[PDB]
Amino acid sequence: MVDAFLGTWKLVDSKNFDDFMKSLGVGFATRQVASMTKPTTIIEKNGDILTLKTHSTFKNTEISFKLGVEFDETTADDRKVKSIVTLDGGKLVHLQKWDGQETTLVRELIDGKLILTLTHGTAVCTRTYEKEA
Ligand SMILES: CCCCCCCCCCCCCCCC(=O)O
Repeated sequence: MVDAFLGTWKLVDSKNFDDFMKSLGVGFATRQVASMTKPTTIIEKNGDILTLKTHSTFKNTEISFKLGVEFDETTADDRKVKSIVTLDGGKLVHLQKWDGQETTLVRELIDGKLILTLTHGTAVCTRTYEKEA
């Protein structure tokens, strides 16, 4: 039941994204631009394939996956990872693994907003997205 996550979403709040990016070794200049960028995230399904686009003035990504099936991914910061996305407690949980490290990207719906929690190391970033009509 991924249905309430589908659609077009725009970033409206960000907490601790610089901490998260620093933890991943992202360079200062990229952090700097990223801290002023407001992406649009588009989540689409076709049968049990989901496609998740992240669009911005800086970087752009797109992944397609089946829930519960591992896929290769190259992240916006150029990490080559092994990924899996699953529903867990009604949350869309994306786990990335590379070099023995793990990142998680957890999405949930609260009061119609999509809350993305990004964790690497001890860093925890919370980004809030709201629907675009
Ligand atoms: C879409 C522009 C983001 C720019 C950040 C690039 C360097 C850090 C990337 C970290 C992993 C992906 C973070 C996604 C954040 C989000 O979807 O809001």
